[PDB]
Amino acid sequence: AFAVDAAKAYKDYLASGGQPITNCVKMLCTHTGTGQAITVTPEANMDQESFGGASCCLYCRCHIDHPNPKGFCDLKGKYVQIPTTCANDPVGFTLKNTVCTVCGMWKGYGCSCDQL
Amino acid sequence: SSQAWQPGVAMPNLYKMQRMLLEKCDLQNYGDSATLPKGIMMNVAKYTQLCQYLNTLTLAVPYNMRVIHFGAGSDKGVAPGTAVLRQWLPTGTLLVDSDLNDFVSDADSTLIGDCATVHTANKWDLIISDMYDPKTKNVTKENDSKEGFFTYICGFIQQKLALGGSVAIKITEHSWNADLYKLMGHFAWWTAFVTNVNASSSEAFLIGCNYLGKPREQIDGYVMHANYIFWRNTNPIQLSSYSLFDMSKFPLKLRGTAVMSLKEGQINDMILSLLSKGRLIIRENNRVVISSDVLVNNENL
Ligand SMILES: Nc1ncnc2c1ccn2[C@@H]1O[C@H](CO)[C@@H](O)[C@H]1O
Ligand SMILES: [Cl-]
Ligand SMILES: [Cl-]
Ligand SMILES: [Zn+2]
Ligand SMILES: [Zn+2]
Repeated sequence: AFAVDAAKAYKDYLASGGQPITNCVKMLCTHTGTGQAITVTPEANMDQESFGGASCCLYCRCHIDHPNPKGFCDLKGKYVQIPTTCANDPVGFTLKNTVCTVCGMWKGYGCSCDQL
Repeated sequence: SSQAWQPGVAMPNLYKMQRMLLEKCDLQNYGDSATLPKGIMMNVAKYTQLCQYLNTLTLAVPYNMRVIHFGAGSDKGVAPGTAVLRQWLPTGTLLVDSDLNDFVSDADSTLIGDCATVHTANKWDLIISDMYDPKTKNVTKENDSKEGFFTYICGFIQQKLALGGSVAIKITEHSWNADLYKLMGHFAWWTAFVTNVNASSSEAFLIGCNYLGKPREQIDGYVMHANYIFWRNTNPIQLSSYSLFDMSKFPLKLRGTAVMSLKEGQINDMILSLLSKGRLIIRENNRVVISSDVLVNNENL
């Protein structure tokens, strides 16, 4: 009945004023990409930075099990696009936000499915 | 200059042809630093420039490409170089990486342990190594050929590099091995490539381009390293990050290079000519299976 809730601990640490997880791996790219959230190669547009996925995954970085029942990782082996305004904390960003299953953009940072 | 807009500088052929004696490496630009783009790590920049240079060679790029990356962990527990290689390589390329120390990676599989514990059933199309022990940079003692992981790498190349495949192995003034240089003469072409971002360092990547499985050329590795240091000592390289800003042509072209299985008898001069041009890979196209040897001990009583 007991599970560590690392997502919550990080959210609360951030709210308490803790320094975000660092050493996320930022990639060089054109910044003319599709802007989709999680891609097989860097796809940052002009408003985004692209990062190596594993380095932005709370579970990968904390050496803990992934909440997937199969332990699978959405980020490892891919690239994650982070709004430049949130690039000081990619792990917090990926943890708090959600990818539109339709258009592949971050809900709230690219997804225009709910009326353009 | 010209050179500052390149990703780096390759050792000019004429320096390869010398018979220098080994001297101490004294770099004019030691202590200079390139101005990296905001938030970009040295490792990312360095691998980006290495890959930009590799784009200018005749690398074989088959379907179901197999790449292995040694020395891939950082002190911060991530794998920046692996991330650049996976960006560079065609999507779907099988990428395995390894380090003595634990790290989290975007590679398809990661083995933690001494490289000497690493075994693979299959052959590889490209081998990258950034393995380095900073305890070799002892300037007060003689600079002899080093063994350690270099001995592993030389065997790994001869046993597990596909014909037509390529390598890039990081060396420095003190981190080098004579047999590895000798093995460069078993490729159609070779060089020592210095990245412009890290040009203040005696680091280079020794690149073997298109493996032939036999000597094309007899290289004395003690002399060749002295040649490399002579070049470095007399050719200051301007630190530059210029090439990092143009990634438009970065991805490695998926050439669909042909792969054939062949027995050492059927490798004739026509096969060798195709190998030499980056037009052919020779190896099995079986499943990729790797492992790490684990030493078992019970410390109780
Ligand atoms: N014999 C070995 N087997 C595997 N990795 C090795 C060594 C020696 C050094 N390293 C790794 O190389 C990286 C660069 O210093 C460092 O990350 C360091 O751990
Ligand atoms: Cl010496
Ligand atoms: Cl020689
Ligand atoms: Zn993860
Ligand atoms: Zn959407």
